[PDB]
Amino acid sequence: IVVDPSSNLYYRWLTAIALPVFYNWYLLICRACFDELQSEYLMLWLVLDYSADVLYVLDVLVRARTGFLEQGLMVSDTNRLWQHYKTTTQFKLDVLSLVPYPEVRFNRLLKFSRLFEFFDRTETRTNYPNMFRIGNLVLYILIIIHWNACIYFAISKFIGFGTDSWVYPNISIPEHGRLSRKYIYSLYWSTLTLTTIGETPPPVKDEEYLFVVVDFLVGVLIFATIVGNVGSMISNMNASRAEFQAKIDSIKQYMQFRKVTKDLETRVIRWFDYLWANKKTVDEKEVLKSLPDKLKAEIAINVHLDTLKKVRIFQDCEAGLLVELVLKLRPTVFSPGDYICKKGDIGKEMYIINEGKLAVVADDGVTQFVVLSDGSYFGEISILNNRRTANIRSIGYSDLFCLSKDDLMEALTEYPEAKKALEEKGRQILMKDNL
Amino acid sequence: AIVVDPSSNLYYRWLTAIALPVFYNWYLLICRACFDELQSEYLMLWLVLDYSADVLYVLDVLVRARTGFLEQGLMVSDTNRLWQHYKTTTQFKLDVLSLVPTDLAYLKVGTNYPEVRFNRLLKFSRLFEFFDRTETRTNYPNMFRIGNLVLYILIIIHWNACIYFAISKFIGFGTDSWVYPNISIPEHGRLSRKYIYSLYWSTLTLTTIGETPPPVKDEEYLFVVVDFLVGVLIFATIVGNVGSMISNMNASRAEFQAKIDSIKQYMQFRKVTKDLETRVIRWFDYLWANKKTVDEKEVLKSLPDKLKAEIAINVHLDTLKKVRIFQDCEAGLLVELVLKLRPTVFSPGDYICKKGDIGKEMYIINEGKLAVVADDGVTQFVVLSDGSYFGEISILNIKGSKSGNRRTANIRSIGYSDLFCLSKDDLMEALTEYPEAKKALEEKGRQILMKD
Amino acid sequence: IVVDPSSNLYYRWLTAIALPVFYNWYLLICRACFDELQSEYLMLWLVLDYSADVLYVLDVLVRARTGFLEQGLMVSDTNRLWQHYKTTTQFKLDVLSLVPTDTNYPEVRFNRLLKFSRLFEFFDRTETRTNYPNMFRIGNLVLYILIIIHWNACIYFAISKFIGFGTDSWVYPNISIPEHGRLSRKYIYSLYWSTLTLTTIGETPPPVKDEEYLFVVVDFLVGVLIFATIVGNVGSMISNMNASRAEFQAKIDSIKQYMQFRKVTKDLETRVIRWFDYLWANKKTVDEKEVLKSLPDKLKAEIAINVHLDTLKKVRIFQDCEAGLLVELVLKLRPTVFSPGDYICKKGDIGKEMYIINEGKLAVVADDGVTQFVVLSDGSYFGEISILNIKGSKSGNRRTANIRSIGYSDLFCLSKDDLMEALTEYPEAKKALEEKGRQILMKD
Amino acid sequence: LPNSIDSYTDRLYLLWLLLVTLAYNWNCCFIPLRLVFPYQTADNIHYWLIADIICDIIYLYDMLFIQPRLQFVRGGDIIVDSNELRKHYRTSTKFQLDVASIIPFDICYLFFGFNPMFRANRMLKYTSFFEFNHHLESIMDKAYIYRVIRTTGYLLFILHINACVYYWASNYEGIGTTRWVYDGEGNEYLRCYYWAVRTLITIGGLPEPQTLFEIVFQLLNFFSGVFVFSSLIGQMRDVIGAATANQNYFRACMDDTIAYMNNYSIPKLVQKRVRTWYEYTWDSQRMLDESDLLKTLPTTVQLALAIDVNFSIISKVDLFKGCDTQMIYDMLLRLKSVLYLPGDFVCKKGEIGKEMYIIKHGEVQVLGTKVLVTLKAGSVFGEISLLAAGGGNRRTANVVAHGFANLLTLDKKTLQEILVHYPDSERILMKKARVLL
Ligand SMILES: Nc1nc2c(ncn2[C@@H]2O[C@@H]3COP(=O)(O)O[C@H]3[C@H]2O)c(=O)[nH]1
Ligand SMILES: Nc1nc2c(ncn2[C@@H]2O[C@@H]3COP(=O)(O)O[C@H]3[C@H]2O)c(=O)[nH]1
Ligand SMILES: Nc1nc2c(ncn2[C@@H]2O[C@@H]3COP(=O)(O)O[C@H]3[C@H]2O)c(=O)[nH]1
Ligand SMILES: Nc1nc2c(ncn2[C@@H]2O[C@@H]3COP(=O)(O)O[C@H]3[C@H]2O)c(=O)[nH]1
Ligand SMILES: *[C@@H]1O[C@H](CO)[C@@H](O)[C@H](O)[C@H]1NC(C)=O
Ligand SMILES: *[C@@H]1O[C@H](CO)[C@@H](O)[C@H](O)[C@H]1NC(C)=O
Ligand SMILES: *[C@@H]1O[C@H](CO)[C@@H](O)[C@H](O)[C@H]1NC(C)=O
Repeated sequence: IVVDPSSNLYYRWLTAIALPVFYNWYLLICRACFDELQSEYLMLWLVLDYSADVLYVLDVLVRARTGFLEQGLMVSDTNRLWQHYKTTTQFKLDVLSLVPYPEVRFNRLLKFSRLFEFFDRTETRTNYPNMFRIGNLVLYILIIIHWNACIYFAISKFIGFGTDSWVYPNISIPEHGRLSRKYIYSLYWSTLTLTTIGETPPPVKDEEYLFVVVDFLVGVLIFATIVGNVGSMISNMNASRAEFQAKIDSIKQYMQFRKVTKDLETRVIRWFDYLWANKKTVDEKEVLKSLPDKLKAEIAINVHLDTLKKVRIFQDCEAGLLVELVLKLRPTVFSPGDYICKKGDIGKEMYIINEGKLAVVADDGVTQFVVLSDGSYFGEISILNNRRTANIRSIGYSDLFCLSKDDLMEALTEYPEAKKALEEKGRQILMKDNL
Repeated sequence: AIVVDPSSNLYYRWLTAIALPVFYNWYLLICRACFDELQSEYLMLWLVLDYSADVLYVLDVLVRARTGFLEQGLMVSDTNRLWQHYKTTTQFKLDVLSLVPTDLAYLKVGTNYPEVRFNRLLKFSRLFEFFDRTETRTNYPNMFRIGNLVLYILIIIHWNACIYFAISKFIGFGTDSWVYPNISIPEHGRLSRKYIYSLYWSTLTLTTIGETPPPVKDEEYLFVVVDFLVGVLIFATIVGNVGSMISNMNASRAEFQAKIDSIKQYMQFRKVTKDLETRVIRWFDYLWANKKTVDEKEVLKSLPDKLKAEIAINVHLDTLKKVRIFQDCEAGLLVELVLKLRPTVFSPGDYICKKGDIGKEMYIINEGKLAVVADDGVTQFVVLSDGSYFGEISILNIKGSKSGNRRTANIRSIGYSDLFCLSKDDLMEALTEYPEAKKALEEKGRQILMKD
Repeated sequence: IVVDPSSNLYYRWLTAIALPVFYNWYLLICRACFDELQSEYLMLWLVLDYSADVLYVLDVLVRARTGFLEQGLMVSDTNRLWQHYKTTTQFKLDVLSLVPTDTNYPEVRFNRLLKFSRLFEFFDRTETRTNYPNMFRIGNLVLYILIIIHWNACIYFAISKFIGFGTDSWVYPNISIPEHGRLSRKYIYSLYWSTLTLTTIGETPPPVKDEEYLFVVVDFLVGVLIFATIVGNVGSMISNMNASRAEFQAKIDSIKQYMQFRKVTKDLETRVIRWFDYLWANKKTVDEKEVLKSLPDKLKAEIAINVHLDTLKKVRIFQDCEAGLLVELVLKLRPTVFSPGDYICKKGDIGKEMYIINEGKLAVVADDGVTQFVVLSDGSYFGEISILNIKGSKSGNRRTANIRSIGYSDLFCLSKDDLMEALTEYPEAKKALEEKGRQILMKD
Repeated sequence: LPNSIDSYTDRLYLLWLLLVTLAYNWNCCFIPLRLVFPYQTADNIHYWLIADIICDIIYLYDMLFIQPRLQFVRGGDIIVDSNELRKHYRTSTKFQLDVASIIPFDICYLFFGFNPMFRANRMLKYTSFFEFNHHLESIMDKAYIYRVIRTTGYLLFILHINACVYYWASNYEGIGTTRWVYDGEGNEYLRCYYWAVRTLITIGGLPEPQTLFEIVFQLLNFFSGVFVFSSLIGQMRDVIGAATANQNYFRACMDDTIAYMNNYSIPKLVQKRVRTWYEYTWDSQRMLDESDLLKTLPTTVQLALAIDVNFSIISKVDLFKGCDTQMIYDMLLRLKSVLYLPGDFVCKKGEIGKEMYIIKHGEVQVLGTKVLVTLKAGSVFGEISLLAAGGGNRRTANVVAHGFANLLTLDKKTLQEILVHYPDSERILMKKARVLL
């Protein structure tokens, strides 16, 4: 068995190994600093420490039998995998984290790379990355609140319980002697110090003054990091809405600068209203810039074969050549009541309809001669040799696959027989409308 | 019968009329549940507002039963199909759960506990839809974002104030220093004192100010640390959202000042002449003052091509109809010409085309004032004005005279002219197969070389 | 001799002159304000002040012989260096930082604080010479915050000494009590007061008199301005710390909402997700053209021949033909990464690109079955006969065989017109590759 | 005072806007102070009336003798005619605010006594303060200093208004009645400004509010102070990001290049050469690539900023005396700027010639290893690729950069492209190439 580092078994193991590291950080510093949670839950920490050691040696085994790619191919030679594991420093961290009083078990915190790998794999794999980042930042600040609460209780136990007024009070009193009281008051002191509220009792001794200075500076930097992360997350959450609102406002300011008429500006307002109502904010012409060409071609040929199985006229054509024609096919969306092409207009564009409704009309008269739907096609008699002979309007919000003149010029100057079949269909419909 | 339209204005007025009782239900349902004298004293007012809110909730179920959707570009008007598409969604489950008649239990307890009416907060989607529609509908999006953020944190601070008063009522009034004081004392027993002090407590906690009395018991310590961590995330949200809309409120002025400082750093590094530097900076200040700084294609790139064509018609055809050569020309070439023009702005004293040069551009004047001058400086023979055209004979390349095809005129701008830059290649490609520009511009070249 | 201001000797001297400047700032305000620290360790401050004055004299002696660039090259004329130093304002600051006005007063040594330019130049040169720039900028912000906290501690103790120790509740307590009479407790309580007041926590004793009210107003305002500055600076530092990861995740998120909204099947969805996961795992995400567009072609060619030429010279076709044309070709190459089980070339595609295989194993497959004919290892090449389209062949302008990727290969795309213009000037290599294409397509 | 003021190059008009800003800042900073505090006593009332008359006379002089003299641009050309300037000012939206500020509401000084709430209409002339802010921010060379000073001034003004509202609330509840209100033992404005700082910066530590008006006051003041502190954080972050935008973008690109060169394991000499190039580019140009800035400009200002920079360098070449203006203009718009490190090779021997080199602020050497002629700035080398089409002739000498040479490159394809359109320029260039051969 050789585990693929991009599979789902590897992510299930990253979850199963991110469980005991997140146990280990939290409860090892809590047990080591509190010494009553250790002493009154000893069988539970025996069970959980044995389970964490079992998962740690199982993670040494799984990192021994996982594979890395050389020349794009996964190695399955287990001796090569073991030597590639042994030459790294993660193996040194694992054998330091498995060197057989929780102060001697503080090498178990060294396998933080599995927790960071689990966080990066969940950030790459989940559907709600903003919610995961909220949870991850809350988890990080709770770890620091907890560790500073344990550090405060350790400094209080080192100085003396109830000697000063800054330290934790006398634990011989049965009010401050409870373990829940000890932990939640240390957590409350940690929260007041790290969020820079400062409602704590003031320090007395010089070590207490110095620890509170260092803690307040660390809390100021933690507050600055929280503020920066939540601000960056808010901006990256609403950056798409802000970019389209900036485009909407630049359109509106250009219209009010040029003093365009009221009907056209409310038509532009209605177009933006339709766009935000039907979630068509992102445009394919800028989406398909940043793709590699093979991945740009696969999704394009997928959606275009899916919509080309609805048209049955344009089938007598060569396979990959029709494939590249519908690869270079490009979508636009028309508003209702919009003329695709007028009577006295010369064409340079071919259209393939998908999820629209276009009806042909006469000169300034709304009447449906033949209405074109999903699976129909038009725009072909005035492009291969020169004027559109049919008024065509958009009945509703239609979506047309536009086509440049140079695509049909490329499919004309190289390949004659498929465009001769297309022109024979065009000539038969030409004779049908006016022989 | 009648079918509303989710892009119309009747639907937006219904979004306002249904985002009113959702907001009332959130606010005053948590406050009437937690304070227990606000519920007991104004019971006729809460029965009236409960009747109004459930009537509006029934009417919103009826309106979402008759809201059309878009399939194949056409809005559906078949009421059975609208009702079926509504009934196969989750918003119908949320509205049915948000109108469960728990008022039988609200009467069985004795109209004192509105905790059984807490399912009326399930229509939050109407409130979020109204805030989205106003955010993409109103003219002040940054002021509305401040209004929406202040409204959201006021909801949170109010809910936390009612939660703190409920926790104080559960622990006991006036037992500790942290809880709300003894409500039999007449200073702390007024309802306005209760609500305003609980709101003061929750603002001081949820904004991480912390001047409140410190806790005593462990439930109070735990509630205060949970409340302080919720407050530090709320304060981070407030700071980040206000900084994000400060960067949004002057992003255009910020990139304009960045462009001025970049070109000024370049002109002060290369040490160009002071008159040229002042010309470029006054050019940028004029482009800022005349609201023309972002280029027209870069503005209208988010719009589709026919909407760009109609915008170009409705902007430039009033100028292109004031010409004298494109009267005997077709409307299709006028539409293609206003699709082709890129407007540029010149400065006073700037030469458009010197004498003896070759031509690659044609210019159509639009709210400017130009003058063809001699070689000696300024010597205005013809002062050109709005609507006219120049730079036209040296791109057609017509034959038959001694001037050939080079710029035979020195032309300066008197003021800040705004020409229409039209190139040779795009005009001659837009009107290659169509001889109207050829014959009319050959007539104009004929009369220019007749002036020669 | 002439010290070059871009060498390593000048950076060692910038370290050795930004140590006594930072000492002078920190411990000169502390010695001026606390006066037990000045009175006790007098031998230590004598040794450190003599060392700092010796380093200041040597700083003036080095700045009198630091070269500059006129006409793009260094000037070694020592008198010209001396006059170019002499007609500046740094000469006035470096002479005013060396006048011996003084063992009783460090307040007559506050002119030593004028050499802030050497410390700021050391911070600039370390930020442009280190490998952890955001770590050094966070360290710079922490060092500025600690200097401001320390100066406010010394200022509060001087204001307490001027008003009177222990006359009010706001000032430092009575210096004759043996608890507060220790210098360590003096400094740490003043640091605690200054930290609380400048970070605007404000849980210190409140002012009583009007000068104390005015100083606490001014100091809260200085603190809120300086800490809104550092909050915004740490926020911009976090944005620059994860701008690359944010752009990568933004591309990922946008394409994942596209795959959810594009009704695409789970096969192509997991293919796109595994390709982006592979890009993250192999750290080849950024575009080399986009990251080195602003470099000149000479340095782009030096980077390209120091990465790809020592893997491209294992060919039998162009190995010693023209080093300049190989430089131009590795300037014009563009790499792409292909998924396993993806076709590079098909029967009937318009051949406009050539491909060089680098870190990948590709396999020529037939038309119908999955038949491994011969595996092309890295350093091989294909896609050349169809972009030539030469006479005497079949000459259909299609691709005569299928190419498919076995693993995650990294092919060097090279355009038809690009190769034509790169082999136009010296066409002997074009004729040689034409001969190879002719023999391959005639004994196919 | 002239007939028409230009309002861009007039420091006298900037000083007048400074005087209207000082009058407006007097009114905004001393109408709540005199309204709330007892500083308008029977002795100092003549000084307050003297400065109020000075401020209203500065307002009236602004309304009558400066603002109707503003040169403004209408229809492209500037407007100088005085009645048209007066009509443009009278038909403006500045004049409605100015005549809304200058109404004598001080005729109610005899009706309802002395009250500086009747001068509160003088706080409507904010447009003169914003015009002064834009004018100073657009004539200063370091505008981040003034934006920082203006945000500090806005912060101190919000604290001043909050101190005045706190003293009003203290005098409304009763001075010394409860523990929240102002006690009344020290400097009244100083202690109220201290309370305004410690509340509106959300510090706390003041006495807790006792009754309901005080709890409502403290609630609204802490709530507005959260947003004032957040707006101050955002504004200081904005001026930090806008002050060092160029240097931060340059450092980001240099860090990305170093990260790429250390990811791909590029040797020490190549990494040192790239870092030396980046250091010299920042110390010379203070920008990464100047074409990224220049290609956002229009073509005629690109031609002006090209002719003014490069025309002395081109015309100081004695080989370019017979050329024509349009060909030289297309040359200057097609001249690409590069930079060569010391010891670099611009033209190796025997290689293909494809570039024309205009050396601009550098010094190169020609070479074996013997120097023949050290070409200074402004000179030229590369006249053998002037005639050669295709392969043609090669470079006849090793040309090396002695210092940090900043060459201007003209590609052979672009030079031949412009040269085949101008056969007169091709004729004189081929004759100078022929007498070189
Ligand atoms: N004339 C015509 N065009 C049709 C018909 N059905 C679809 N079309 C397309 O409608 C067109 C409108 O523009 P074109 O003249 O360019 O070409 C025409 C055809 O491609 C039809 O019945 N008649
Ligand atoms: N020569 C000339 N050009 C004119 C006149 N009136 C308008 N124009 C335009 O001014 C021009 C300036 O540039 P062009 O040479 O390109 O072409 C010329 C004409 O199009 C006139 O009286 N003479
Ligand atoms: N036809 C063919 N091409 C091969 C072979 N081995 C490598 N190749 C390359 O595979 C190619 C696929 O694309 P091309 O037609 O562009 O050109 C072909 C050759 O460069 C082979 O045996 N036959
Ligand atoms: N060979 C040579 N070229 C010179 C000399 N002085 C100036 N130059 C230019 O330097 C050149 C370097 O490149 P070229 O070979 O292209 O052509 C050469 C000449 O144009 C000289 O003395 N010898
Ligand atoms: C804690 O309390 C016990 C009993 O109340 C007492 O004996 C002990 O001295 C106290 N400890 C301190 C440090 O005061
Ligand atoms: C509240 O006040 C009433 C009357 O003063 C008293 O009876 C009651 O005990 C008080 N409550 C508490 C918790 O002390
Ligand atoms: C400080 O203490 C000494 C002795 O302890 C005393 O004489 C002196 O008055 C004190 N000073 C003040 C200001 O209280």
